[PDB]
Amino acid sequence: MEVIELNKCTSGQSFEVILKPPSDPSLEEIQKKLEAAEERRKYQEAELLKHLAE
Amino acid sequence: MRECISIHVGQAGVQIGNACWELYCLEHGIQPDGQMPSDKTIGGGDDSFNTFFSETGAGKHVPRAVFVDLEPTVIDEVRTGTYRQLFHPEQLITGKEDAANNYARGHYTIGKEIIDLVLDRIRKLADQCTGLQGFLVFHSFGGGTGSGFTSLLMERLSVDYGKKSKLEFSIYPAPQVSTAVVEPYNSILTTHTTLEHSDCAFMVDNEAIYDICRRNLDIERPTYTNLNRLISQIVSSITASLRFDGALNVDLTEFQTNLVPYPRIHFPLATYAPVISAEKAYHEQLSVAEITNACFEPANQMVKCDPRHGKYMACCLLYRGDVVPKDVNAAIATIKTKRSIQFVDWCPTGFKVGINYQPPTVVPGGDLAKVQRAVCMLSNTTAIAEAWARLDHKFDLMYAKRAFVHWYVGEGMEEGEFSEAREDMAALEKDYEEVGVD
Amino acid sequence: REIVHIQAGQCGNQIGAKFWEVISDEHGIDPTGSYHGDSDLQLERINVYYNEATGNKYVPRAILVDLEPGTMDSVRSGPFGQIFRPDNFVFGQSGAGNNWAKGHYTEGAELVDSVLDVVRKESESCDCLQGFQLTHSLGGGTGSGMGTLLISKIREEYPDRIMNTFSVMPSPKVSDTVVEPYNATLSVHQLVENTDETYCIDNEALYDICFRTLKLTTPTYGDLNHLVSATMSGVTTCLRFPGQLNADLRKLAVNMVPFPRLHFFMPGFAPLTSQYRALTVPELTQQMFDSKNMMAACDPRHGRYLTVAAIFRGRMSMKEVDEQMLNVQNKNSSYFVEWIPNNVKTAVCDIPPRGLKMSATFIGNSTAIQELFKRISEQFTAMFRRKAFLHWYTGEGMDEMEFTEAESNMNDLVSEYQQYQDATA
Amino acid sequence: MYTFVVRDENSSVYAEVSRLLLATGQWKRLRKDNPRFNLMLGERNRLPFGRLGHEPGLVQLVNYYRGADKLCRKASLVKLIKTSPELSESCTWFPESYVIYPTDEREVFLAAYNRRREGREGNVWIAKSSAGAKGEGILISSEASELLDFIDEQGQVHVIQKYLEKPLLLEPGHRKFDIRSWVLVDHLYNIYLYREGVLRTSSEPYNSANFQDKTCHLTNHCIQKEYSKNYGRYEEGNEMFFEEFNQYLMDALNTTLENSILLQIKHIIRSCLMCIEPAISTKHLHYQSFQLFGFDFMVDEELKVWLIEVNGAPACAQKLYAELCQGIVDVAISSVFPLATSIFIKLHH
Ligand SMILES: Nc1nc2c(ncn2[C@@H]2O[C@H](COP(=O)(O)OP(=O)(O)OP(=O)(O)O)[C@@H](O)[C@H]2O)c(=O)[nH]1
Ligand SMILES: O=C(Cc1ccc(-c2ccc(OCCN3CCOCC3)cc2)cn1)NCc1ccccc1
Ligand SMILES: Nc1ncnc2c1ncn2[C@@H]1O[C@H](COP(=O)(O)OP(=O)(O)CP(=O)(O)O)[C@@H](O)[C@H]1O
Ligand SMILES: Nc1nc2c(ncn2[C@@H]2O[C@H](COP(=O)(O)OP(=O)(O)O)[C@@H](O)[C@H]2O)c(=O)[nH]1
Ligand SMILES: [Ca+2]
Ligand SMILES: [Ca+2]
Ligand SMILES: [Ca+2]
Ligand SMILES: [Ca+2]
Ligand SMILES: [Mg+2]
Ligand SMILES: [Mg+2]
Ligand SMILES: [Mg+2]
Repeated sequence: MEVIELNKCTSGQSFEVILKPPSDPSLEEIQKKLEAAEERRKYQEAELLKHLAE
Repeated sequence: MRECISIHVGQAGVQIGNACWELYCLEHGIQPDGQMPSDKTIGGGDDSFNTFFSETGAGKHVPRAVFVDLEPTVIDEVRTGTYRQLFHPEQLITGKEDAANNYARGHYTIGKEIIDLVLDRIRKLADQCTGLQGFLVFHSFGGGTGSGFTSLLMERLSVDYGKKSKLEFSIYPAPQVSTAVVEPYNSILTTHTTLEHSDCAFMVDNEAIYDICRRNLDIERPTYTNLNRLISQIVSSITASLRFDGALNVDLTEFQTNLVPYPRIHFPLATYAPVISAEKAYHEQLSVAEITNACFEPANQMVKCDPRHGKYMACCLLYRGDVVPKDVNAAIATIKTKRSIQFVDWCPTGFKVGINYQPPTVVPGGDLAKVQRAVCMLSNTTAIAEAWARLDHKFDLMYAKRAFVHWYVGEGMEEGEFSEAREDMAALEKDYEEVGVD
Repeated sequence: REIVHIQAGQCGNQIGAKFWEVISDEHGIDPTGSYHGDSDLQLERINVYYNEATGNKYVPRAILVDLEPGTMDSVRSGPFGQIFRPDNFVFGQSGAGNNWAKGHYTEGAELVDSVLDVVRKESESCDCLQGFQLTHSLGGGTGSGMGTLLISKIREEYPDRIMNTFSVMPSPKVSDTVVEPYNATLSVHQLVENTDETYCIDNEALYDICFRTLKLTTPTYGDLNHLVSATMSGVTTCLRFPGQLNADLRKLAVNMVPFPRLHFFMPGFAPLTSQYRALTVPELTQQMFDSKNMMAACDPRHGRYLTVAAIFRGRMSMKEVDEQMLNVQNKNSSYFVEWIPNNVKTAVCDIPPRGLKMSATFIGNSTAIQELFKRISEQFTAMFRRKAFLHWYTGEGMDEMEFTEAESNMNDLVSEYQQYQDATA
Repeated sequence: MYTFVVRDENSSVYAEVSRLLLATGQWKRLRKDNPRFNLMLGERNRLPFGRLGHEPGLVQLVNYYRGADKLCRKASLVKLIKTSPELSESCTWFPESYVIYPTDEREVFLAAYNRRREGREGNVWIAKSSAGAKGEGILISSEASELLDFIDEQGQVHVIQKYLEKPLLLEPGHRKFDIRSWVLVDHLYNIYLYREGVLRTSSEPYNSANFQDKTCHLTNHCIQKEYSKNYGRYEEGNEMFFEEFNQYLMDALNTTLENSILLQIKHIIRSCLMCIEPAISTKHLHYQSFQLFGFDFMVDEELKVWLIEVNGAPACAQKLYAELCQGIVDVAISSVFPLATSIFIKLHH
């Protein structure tokens, strides 16, 4: 049980106590999947208004 | 000095953020007007509190914060609250209609029409920063904005600020504070697409906060105001090292270094003590030993789980108030002989301790009693995976019948994202078990 | 977030009228549009249902539709008749003769464009249009045939807006003509496809309640309408009043509709009114869940709840509310599907309905509603197997195939509810 | 009323607890996967402890202690006894044992074996593991490489432990036995020892010479029901209960059962359960646990009691199922969910 890295200031102090030793998608890829979902939405909307047109 | 930008997303994120900044002003002595009498360098400075506050030539200290919600009801109260003139209009960003507790609606449909403007308002703040550290992102798991928009924002922040750190404060869904039945869906979906973009995430289960407020504050049915003021106490103790002089966790990167040996397992468990009701006139003040021992009672954790049946990989102790290093090590020595505290074999069994002498600040008239010393423990234990198991089980029950799925598909999401996000959580669950059980 | 209200036909206009009477009293608006209330939670969300006009007058966002002028002349002379915007009265003179085909295909077609003109004018003045609600019966010709035509046209022009209905289902015990099973079956198919939420108000249940519970030997349509306006006000409480619940029509639809076609709800209300004994929370929650209090003549014990919403009104200990709701769940946990965790939600609003210090409105999405659709389908088939009374419809241009398809779709919905009532975890 | 679920339908004991609870009129059974229960009669493996105590408005109780496996699986039993100061490498009532893998002590085993080598007195041991099902996989040898051969012959870790060569043998018969004591630990960690134990007998005469025949040496109930021809002659089912055994100890050795044996059993039960109490207690937890244990003891000719193993999912003697399962309801269940003398000995601590 040893203390380490004792730093002290006026606001407080810090230290470590050891008890025992041991033993991304690009912007274009984002915008495409965003627009791929938007197209799926408008396909769904087109099929609806076709159905309603029928 | 290096600056930190806070981003509050959705109702939960915004209301928690307003509770945190309220507390920050009380702690740093900033009035609702933005003026700070004790700040002697007018209109500038490199002090540690300026990591969270910029300064105007007129002496106003302005949060480095962005609020964003897809409906204006919540942010409008920020615009008309006690701290109304703390912020500028451009920091508050409103939509017209919200994500209706639909991840897909917040991520895909409504997200796309707002993400560019949010990033542009984030950019205005980052341009007023000499060296920017990264971001602290507040949000709910269950809201459609909190889950769907957050994950899109986090994706784009990794692209626009690839070398800056990103920390989350995430509200885990609890049915007792009114809950949409689809919050398990949104939680998993947002965790999956945010995981590789978040360096450290502090989960707060509303169930734990709710029961603490009932047990220790004797509030029979807590409100969001009761929950958020307690939450901000914890948040403040976690961020106090960023806003005050010190040597532990002075950098957002220190959080990952000190608490996250493996990137995917970046969900430290927070435990806080003491929580004492302000209606108790005199309360026998608890010692260093008694509040430190309370950090190992599940009843004080932000997430209900049993650390005894898992393994530790890191543990930080953040004290506020009258505390001396020797009291701490005396309290740790005794606690170790009495508690089941097993670390992973490939990690040192120890504690990183941080003490700030200023005791906790409490909102005048709030529910929390002033205390002479408090502690927040941040421990990365595999036991938190219990919370992933609960959420994943409910996800599984609803999804087996595809209940409510049509709401997400109808916004342009495909069913495959459901099982893709779920398989990611299945990997995360066994990541935890390989690390923590023999 | 504004809502546009539409009432079509005799039943739709008689029920809609009483709805505007009730809530206009709750929000403190007098029969001339002047607000004379005493609490400003009265007006925090008054824009949801009222347009603010000159001299701070409030005029309902209501469109009144019928194919004959009779009932709408009674509305205009009724108690709150002059509250309504005069240009929103849209009527013909021929009538619909209790004939779905006349309201949907011939007589209603001639008038529908005029209605949509008024709808568009109302929507154009909404800062954020939230959706539409429609009051109508399914057993007549205007509310049923033209009402579903309007819903189809509204969805074409506002495809991304929520459309809800309060739909009165016919019952042989309260019946005007023999063809009501035909008109209801054809209407249900329309609703399955084109509404987000439909509150099924069964005239059978409204009668039984009036007779067996409310002690009225000879129930009139006015007596059954009292219960409907009281339920409608309760169902819309959470949207009309500043509360902790921050939810629009879409959010509530999201939280109650697990499958698109299964959006037909069983409404309920407690206490049943026609008195001074204050009701205790435990009594409110038990009555609320009693089948004798549900306005759809279905036994909830014959099915399983997919979702449940409960809205309490008045000042009450919400701790005992949560206590009582959690206890009804746990004492009867088998009737709530286990593959939708935590599917019972609760809301509270401090302002009670006029005349009662406490009330509770029950909204249930139960698979037991299939009993209603089975009932209608049996009556439909009894005549259709002999093609009885079909000449009234073929003479308006319809073909027998359209009836066969409508019956098949309703028997499909029946089988859908039965699938999820047997489903397990 | 109260609600409960049953997720281990192979459990003789809680099948009877389940049926008695329903016969109370104030307990209702639900389907295994309904989460709105007050009590869980859980599965014995992969019990989802992490989903308990999160149902608003329901106090939840389960019939298993998360973490109790450390005591009821032989490999961890040995490791716990050796490494915990409360029990200590220097522990008198637990036989010399070593865990061997096919954290391994394969040769500190041989060191003690090569010490009994030196003084050339009884060097008999027995290898076994938790994978063995009613008497398969055991094997008793006198020389150590035949056992270690048998060790890696298969792929689950085993324990080597001193075979007690001079057991107390009942007469007439020259017969070995073991004692089973049933212990109930309730939600407050009271330790209740059931007043009624059983002695699982060997009806074969103990023979110190040949260890190959696996019947006069191995105690277990099915082995004697299956591969003993003379079984049941002395008592029914090779099961002697406490009154008979007490009377025998008085007539034969001028002593009592409590004085010569039970005092040591109660000491072993308490020290084992109190050792792990900090690790498994549910006193400040969001759900609570009780559990019934089966302690297996052996007695040597000096009337010294030895712990052999602890069983976390024990069966019971048929004659006492009724009394014991009723005691579970009173002490462990109704303790927490009340209705509208004592058969247990409370071991205070
Ligand atoms: N602790 C806490 N939780 C909140 C608060 N507000 C909402 N929640 C929780 O968050 C969930 C609801 O998500 P919201 O944040 O309200 O939704 P949102 O992010 O605004 O997104 P939308 O669905 O578009 O409205 C529930 O689980 C609530 O328990 C809050 O102020 N404090
Ligand atoms: O839905 C209805 C009838 C109704 C009202 C209210 C509820 C309801 C109450 C509480 C709930 O739990 C809270 C979920 N939290 C929201 C905030 O985020 C956190 C999660 C969920 C649902 C359901 N159903 N709408 C009226 C209406 C109908 C027809 C025509 C006009 C208006
Ligand atoms: N160290 C030892 N010395 C002498 N005999 C022993 C012994 N270990 C076991 N025996 C004999 O072996 C028998 C039990 O072996 P084991 O411990 O493998 O039981 P089990 O766990 O296989 C059956 P259950 O757990 O279902 O009750 C003992 O009762 C005893 O008669
Ligand atoms: N509850 C209720 N039901 C009505 C009312 N008027 C008619 N009905 C029912 O609806 C049918 C008559 O339909 P109606 O609305 O009069 O036809 P429409 O005017 O052509 O739409 C019958 O089944 C009645 O049971 C009313 O005022 N209240
Ligand atoms: Ca300064
Ligand atoms: Ca990154
Ligand atoms: Ca004409
Ligand atoms: Ca036109
Ligand atoms: Mg919102
Ligand atoms: Mg009529
Ligand atoms: Mg065993």
